[PDB]
Amino acid sequence: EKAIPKDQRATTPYMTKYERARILGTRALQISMNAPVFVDLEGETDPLRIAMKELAEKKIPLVIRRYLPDGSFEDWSVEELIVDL
Amino acid sequence: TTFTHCEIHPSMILGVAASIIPFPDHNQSPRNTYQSAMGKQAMGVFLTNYNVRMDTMANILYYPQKPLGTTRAMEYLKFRELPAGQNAIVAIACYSGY
Amino acid sequence: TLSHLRRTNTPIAKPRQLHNTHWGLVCPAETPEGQACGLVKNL
Amino acid sequence: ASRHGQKGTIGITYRREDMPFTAEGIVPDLIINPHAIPSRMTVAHLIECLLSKVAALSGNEGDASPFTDITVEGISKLLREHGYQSRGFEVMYNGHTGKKLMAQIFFGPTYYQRLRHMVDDKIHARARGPMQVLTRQPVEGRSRDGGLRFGEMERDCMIAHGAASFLKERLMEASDAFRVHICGICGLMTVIAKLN
Amino acid sequence: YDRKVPSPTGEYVKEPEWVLETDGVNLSEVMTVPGIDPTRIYTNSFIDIMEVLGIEAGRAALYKEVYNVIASDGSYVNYRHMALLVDVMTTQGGLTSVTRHGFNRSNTGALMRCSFEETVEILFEAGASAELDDCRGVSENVILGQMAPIGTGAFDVMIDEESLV
Amino acid sequence: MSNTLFDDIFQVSEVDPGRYNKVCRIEAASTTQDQCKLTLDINVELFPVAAQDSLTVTIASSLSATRSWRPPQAGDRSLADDYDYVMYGTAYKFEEVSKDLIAVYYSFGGLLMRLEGNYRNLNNLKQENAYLLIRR
Amino acid sequence: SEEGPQVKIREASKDNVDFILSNVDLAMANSLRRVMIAEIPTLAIDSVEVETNTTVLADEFIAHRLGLIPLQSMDIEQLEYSRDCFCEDHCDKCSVVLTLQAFGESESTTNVYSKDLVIVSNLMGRNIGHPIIQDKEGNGVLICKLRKGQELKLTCVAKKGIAKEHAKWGPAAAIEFEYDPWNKLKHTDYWYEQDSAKEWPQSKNCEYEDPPNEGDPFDYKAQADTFYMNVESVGSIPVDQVVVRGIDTLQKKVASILLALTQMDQDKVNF
Amino acid sequence: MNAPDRFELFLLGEGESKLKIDPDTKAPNAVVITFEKEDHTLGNLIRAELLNDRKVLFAAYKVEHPFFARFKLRIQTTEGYDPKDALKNACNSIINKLGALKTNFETEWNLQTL
Amino acid sequence: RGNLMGKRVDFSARTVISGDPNLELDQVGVPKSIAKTLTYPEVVTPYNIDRLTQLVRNGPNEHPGAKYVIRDSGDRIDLRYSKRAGDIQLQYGWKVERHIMDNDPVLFNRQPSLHKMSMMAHRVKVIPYSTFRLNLSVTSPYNADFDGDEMNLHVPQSEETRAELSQLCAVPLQIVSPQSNKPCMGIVQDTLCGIRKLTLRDTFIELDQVLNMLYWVPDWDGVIPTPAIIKPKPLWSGKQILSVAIPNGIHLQRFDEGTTLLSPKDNGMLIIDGQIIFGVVEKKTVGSSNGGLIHVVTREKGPQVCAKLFGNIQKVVNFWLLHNGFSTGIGDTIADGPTMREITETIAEAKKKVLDVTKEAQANLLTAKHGMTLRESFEDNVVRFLNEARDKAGRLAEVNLKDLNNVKQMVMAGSKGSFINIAQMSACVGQQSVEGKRIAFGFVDRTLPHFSKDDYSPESKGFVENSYLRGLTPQEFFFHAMGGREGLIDTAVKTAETGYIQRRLVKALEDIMVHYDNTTRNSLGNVIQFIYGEDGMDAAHIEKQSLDTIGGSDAAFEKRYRVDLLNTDHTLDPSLLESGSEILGDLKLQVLLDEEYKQLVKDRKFLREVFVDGEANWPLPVNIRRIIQNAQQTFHIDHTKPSDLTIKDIVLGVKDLQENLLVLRGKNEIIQNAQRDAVTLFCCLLRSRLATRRVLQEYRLTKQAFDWVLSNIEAQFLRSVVHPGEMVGVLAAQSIGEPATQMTLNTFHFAGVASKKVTSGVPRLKEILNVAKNMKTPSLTVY
Amino acid sequence: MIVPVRCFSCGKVVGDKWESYLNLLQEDELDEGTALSRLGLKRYCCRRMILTHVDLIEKFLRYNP
Ligand SMILES: [Zn+2]
Ligand SMILES: [Zn+2]
Ligand SMILES: [Zn+2]
Repeated sequence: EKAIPKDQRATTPYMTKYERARILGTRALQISMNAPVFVDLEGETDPLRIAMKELAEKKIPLVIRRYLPDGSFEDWSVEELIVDL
Repeated sequence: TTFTHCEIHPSMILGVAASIIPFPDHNQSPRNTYQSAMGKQAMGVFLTNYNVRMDTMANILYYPQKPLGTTRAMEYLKFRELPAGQNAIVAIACYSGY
Repeated sequence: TLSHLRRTNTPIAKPRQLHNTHWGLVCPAETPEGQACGLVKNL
Repeated sequence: ASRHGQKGTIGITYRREDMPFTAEGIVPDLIINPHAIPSRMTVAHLIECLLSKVAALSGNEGDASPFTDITVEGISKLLREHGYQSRGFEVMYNGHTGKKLMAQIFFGPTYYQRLRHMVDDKIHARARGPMQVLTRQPVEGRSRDGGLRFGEMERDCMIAHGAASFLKERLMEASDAFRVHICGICGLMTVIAKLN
Repeated sequence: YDRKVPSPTGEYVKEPEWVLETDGVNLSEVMTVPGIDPTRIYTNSFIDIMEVLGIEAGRAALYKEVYNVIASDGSYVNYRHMALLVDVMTTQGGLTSVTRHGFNRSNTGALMRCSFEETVEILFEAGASAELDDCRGVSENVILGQMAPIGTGAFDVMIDEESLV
Repeated sequence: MSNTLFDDIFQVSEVDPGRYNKVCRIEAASTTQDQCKLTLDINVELFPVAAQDSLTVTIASSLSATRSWRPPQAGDRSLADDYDYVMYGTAYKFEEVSKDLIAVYYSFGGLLMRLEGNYRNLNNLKQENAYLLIRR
Repeated sequence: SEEGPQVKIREASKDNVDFILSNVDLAMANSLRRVMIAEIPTLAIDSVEVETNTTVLADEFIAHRLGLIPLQSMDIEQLEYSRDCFCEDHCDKCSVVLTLQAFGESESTTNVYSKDLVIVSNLMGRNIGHPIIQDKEGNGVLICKLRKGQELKLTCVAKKGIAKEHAKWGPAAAIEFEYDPWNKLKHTDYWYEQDSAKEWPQSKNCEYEDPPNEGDPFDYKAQADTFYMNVESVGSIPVDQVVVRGIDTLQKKVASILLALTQMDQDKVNF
Repeated sequence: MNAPDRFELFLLGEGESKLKIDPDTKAPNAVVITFEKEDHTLGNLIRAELLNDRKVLFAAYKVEHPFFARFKLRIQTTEGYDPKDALKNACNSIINKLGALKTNFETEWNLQTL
Repeated sequence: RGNLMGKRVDFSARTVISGDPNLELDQVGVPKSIAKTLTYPEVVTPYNIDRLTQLVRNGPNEHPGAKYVIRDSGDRIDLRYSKRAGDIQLQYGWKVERHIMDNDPVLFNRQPSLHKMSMMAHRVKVIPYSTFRLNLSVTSPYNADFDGDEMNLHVPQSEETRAELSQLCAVPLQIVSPQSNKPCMGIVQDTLCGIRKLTLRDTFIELDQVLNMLYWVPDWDGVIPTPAIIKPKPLWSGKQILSVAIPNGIHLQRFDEGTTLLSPKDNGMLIIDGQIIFGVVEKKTVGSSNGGLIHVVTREKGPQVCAKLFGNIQKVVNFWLLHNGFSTGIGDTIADGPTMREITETIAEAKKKVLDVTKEAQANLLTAKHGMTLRESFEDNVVRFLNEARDKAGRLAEVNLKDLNNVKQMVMAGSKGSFINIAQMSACVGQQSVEGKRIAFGFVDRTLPHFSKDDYSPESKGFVENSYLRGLTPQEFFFHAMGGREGLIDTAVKTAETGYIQRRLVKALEDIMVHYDNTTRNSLGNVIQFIYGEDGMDAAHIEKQSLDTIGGSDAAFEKRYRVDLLNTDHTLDPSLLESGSEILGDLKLQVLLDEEYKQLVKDRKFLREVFVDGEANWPLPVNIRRIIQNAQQTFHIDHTKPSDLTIKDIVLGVKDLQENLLVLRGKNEIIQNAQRDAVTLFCCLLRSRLATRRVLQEYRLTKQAFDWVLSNIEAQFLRSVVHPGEMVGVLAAQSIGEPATQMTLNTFHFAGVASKKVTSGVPRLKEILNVAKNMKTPSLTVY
Repeated sequence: MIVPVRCFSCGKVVGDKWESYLNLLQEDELDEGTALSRLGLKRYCCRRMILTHVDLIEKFLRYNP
């Protein structure tokens, strides 16, 4: 119920440090448990060091749901988001 | 000049732990207070009968040494006969960074 | 052992400062660091 | 620590080989950094050192007595008559290289105390173990092998970083987490957990 | 006092000026005086400034005062901080102290206001008022061992499908 | 990719030991070239410069930017120098206040050089490679 | 009378070696004293077994005390390192066993010197393990003091050792070392208040060189040559040997590389 | 309690070769060797008797951390000259001096009275 | 407040701390012992089995080891015991509880934890002995030292957390303090005292040493720097080789005092590209200053680079220092015989100037200053007469010091100590004080029973004439005693307030976090600010650059920004542009060039209205001084060949830039208003620095070099936005509580005009927060 | 306690020199200074090993069992 339509740019297109970190973390928790990786490992084996390469290739299947005080919220996929910092 | 009394010797304004300090009258005051607290946590001979008593925990120094610099008041405190540290050779330099 | 046997307590104006009258009775420097600093005295 | 509130720990040990050395062949038993000198302000420590030399040398006793007509001039008029740098400086040579140290170094005999407090009596780690009776939190003390306190003041610093999952851990995974059953209406813990 | 002033030629010439310094405060009836500037007269009693020149002038004295405290010792704190503070003591109508009288006790969040000072009494009346607790605040979510809406937990995370690629 | 850049004969007028022993600030002027002065830092511990002297001062830049300075061995490899005193430096700016004239700013890893003339409009570049040679 | 380093001794006795080590690189002369200080091997007690001790000192206190005691270390070069000798634990080809027996004989004080140490294993006839005395009164150091019914029974197993492992194996004492009296190398910058000249004394070593001459300009190209050393022996190895064995041990571990280097060539290329 | 046994300043554990020799990736014709269980007695000497060779471009050692016995020597020489040889030739020169020092010293010792 | 808001936790440690010159900044020495006890839950993935199965078998006692192994059914195989402890077949999905190894997430705090920087992530480096070892330059944010301080350590158990440690808490990220826009870690003690030494002009290193150093720096390009001096003897400068620690494209400008781009005595600090040019490096530079090299290297290159910089600097300085030597003897507190005399005589005419002010007051001629007692104007008088007497004598000793004086050289570096300390030690120690007042009458009408009654002379009331060197006298001793005592008193019982305040501030702000609408609000949704700190900017990415639009001649301003195309005397020379002529005249461009200048003058009056001060230097995002230097050093532009820009390119370009420095993304009336207003200030810096008469004269930018500068500022700016999530509540409280924690002793004399007389320090701050009705010093100030 | 063997600093054996020391004072009527120089203790690293020594051992033995 009541979710801000695809458009209407009310927030940042850029990724907050707390989003990026939290995402990296979440993939890192899947990479750790023999879950499929969606990148060719260049010869690395650390779930946190990996997820970083999954982030560069932009192939992490996660959607940030950003919350606005009133109760409404926005959805940004890790395709849409810019990783700058 | 209309005196009545006269002090014994001023070093006598000091305490038992304080009179352990060499030249305390060349130190910034709070410092002398620190040494007073640590002198009580230094280590050596605490009694000559330490091999005979049975107290919970007691530390003794392999090779105690009477300081090379002393107070005239150390005399009455018998510090020279029951020292609590060693005359080490000390260097004040930078030398590495440890 | 010497410095414990000459220890002056005080329960609870400004009764921490070293007061003139202390001259030659209580020692200026000897006192515990922090917690109860100055309410304890050494002769 | 010396005798002038000049406390410090041992950072490292070097063997007589890797140590600075005077042309006399003497090596220092310990080295303190000249930095902890002007800022705190302990001149005596510096005197005691310059007296105790002359005492070792002339084989006499040191008169550090507080109020006296003892001068750091009248001291060094003595160390001078003893074939020395009248202020306590001594040409040294590096250890690793034996190349003459460009700057002279103040170095001498100075009474040093050995305070209690030794690492191996402070050292403590724990990964799980002894819980308390009532709280089911980790027990206190190291002499019961207990956990350390994560006081609100440390909770703050954490929220500041915005690290949230980490602070949920420091309050569930480690320490306390517990499972209970609740009600759909009232919302108490009356539920009779007849599991299995 | 000195002062920097625009000179007709351009420079910020230093103009020296006489100023009066005083013990005690009756701003009410000092500024009405003839001879003085009733657009510059300043009284370190920020609490008085609050009743005479309104609330927003207050915000400015309280700040200046929190500031002059920090800076008086050679320190420097970035405006954006003390500012935020000063503001919290303002949005609630008037001057709101930093004690259990000022902040908290303001229908906030029973569990929270409770974890500061006055722990029982808070919970008691909280149980007599039938307070519903928002459960949004920090402390409320520590006292439950849940991840608190804070930085890392400000948002949710979900699976978007479509990839599947 | 070689060759001189400037040449002249200068007259030492002030040897200033500004609380140093292994360095000096030298104030030297020009011969027959009138308006031309030079302010240089000279390690006097190696090449002593008394006041009321004369020094032949040459800039030039002869003999992957820096190719790891290899050791001298100048006995077999032909050198670039018949001078008592050489230094390598960098130019950090060229002062142009009024003038009529021109001034150069050089840093030999720490020792500074300010020179003053005008006939160097095509001599000195805003460049790294810059040496300095002194004899007599 | 060679082509390299040029030693010349001026004074030297049973315990002291005063010489100028002419014509050497610094890095050498240094590495010489270090290897000296603590890389030559020696013998010293390294295991104490206690039968009875009713003295005022505690067991490990004497145990430590014994280590330090200077044991003769001459033919030490033909005693295998205890960590090699195939013998389980200690043996006679890798250790000299000693025994200590002392009791409070009389009512007056019974000093326990080292002279009271007794060799018990076969020396297979080699100079090694005789505890060393220099005391005029003929008593080697001082181990412990006794009063009445105070017994002390010990068994010492001395072993081969390097100071680097523990200073009790040091044959070095103090090593004097100085290059360039009149500082003509400007290796040091004198801290002063007035005439730096009257502020520091000149070392005896100045009589062997010339004044710098203020009128002369600083000499840049000048390396450190000629060192004024002076080695003192603890006594388990004569003075001369310390320096000689030093040179050897240096030379040794220098070659143990030059060899080990060669033992990696015909390793990968060969098979 | 954590202190590592002293004999670890000269002896070598399992699979601890006395020299590891490695190719410097940075500059061509350069090597960085890792002397195990050694120190400034060795390192310093090798370096100075290595800078006498007019055929060497670069040479210097470092002691990583004073807790562990081990230094690294890095050597870059004239092209068409393997550094191992530059090492080889330097070790000998030292030995040649020591062997001759030793002899010179005897020649003197024997002479002295006392 | 002890069982919910703060628990005891597992996976934690503690020990004495000590410094390591050869450790890395983000690292942390963790004794094998502990690393053997702290365990980290790790799941068996075909990625780790090989190393895991080995750890399992390796046993709980060889460091790379592990106790326990968690199976599918939830069993707990204790590898200290258990028959199949040497057996065991690790399959996937099981967990091994390995020991802590090198390079791992550990949170590493030290109480009192009153910062974010009190709690930081480090990298593990398992070590011998039993201390936590850490980099000397991570000293300041903890406030630690090695005189027996302990520290704490916490080991994460989940990946989420592991990440959440080394992505936000990581030490290099914390280098720039969000409290005061400035780096909070720098070069401290030894390294600092020597990275002065090294940088003196006199200081020449040579080959043998030079090469070692080069080697000493890791990732050293492997290129000997050409020797500064290549004359008779190849030597390098000190600065020469230190420049090798400093990265490339890093520029730095100072100008201390007598700094004429020559500097008589190496004043100032000019740093070009990767090398340094002149100056002496010390506190102001290498220190944790606002414009210091660290602030520069960090915003410029990154954290990870700056974090590796710390290492290099030290690694070199240390070495050079190590082999050069530094000390401190008592000859470092002596002064010349001529000076010692002159000091005693500079106390004698100032102990006599006090006898006359008594001799006067006593014959009732001393007129009382309006509003104060006669005794009050005597007291104030004398106190000042004695203070000015000490600093006269003090700064008589600081002129008598030699440059070779070790104590002096530490102040000149700024490693430890200051002026006062010299004066104490060598000249005179000065007056004592308690409650603010000079030495009291505890005995009736005297100080000590060694005095007569009614004696208000210096000596009687606690002026120690003698220095710490010459030694105090009996009375003096005792007074100085009463004084110093006050120190320990305060820190003992005043802190319990400075620490209660912290708790209140923290608890009152706390949950104030910036939301995804950019407004500052609490748990109720109640707005506090409508844009964080009035412009939605993270304190971190900010620095004070002057707005050269304010201070300047009503005329000298024309000189700078005014372009008059249609005027032969105030046009821009054809030598400044590819256009040049064929642009003189033209009434269409002089519409835009007027439009520019109209808005700039319209700024000048607007700033002079905000900042009435006349003060220019204000904290603003994106450093523009450096983005310019980064242009004219990136493109290699010569100040001789004409530009290639249109008056449209520049003037209309900057206009188009300001359109996308978004802070608030909203698309309606009010939004776009606040958005325009919250940018206002920044632009008046932008407009002032990208003024046509500037981007074509002062710094001749090209076409391509401009589109860069522009496109570059946009991204730099967007980096400086505050991140929704940031909890500024806590942040603010802490950022106020800490510097508060720094108020003690004096508070509030305090070396200046003397007295105040108003309430300052914690006492005042206590009123300010209590909204106190009864304040000790209320004050009217009328103009 | 009891005279140590070898002076911490240097290393020269001092343990055997204790007796000789005392004997040079009470019997030979000398001062601690010149007594140390008759003993071969030129360096002060060692001088303070003897000079600052305290022979607690005497009072230790004084006890009976
Ligand atoms: Zn129910
Ligand atoms: Zn055997
Ligand atoms: Zn000695």
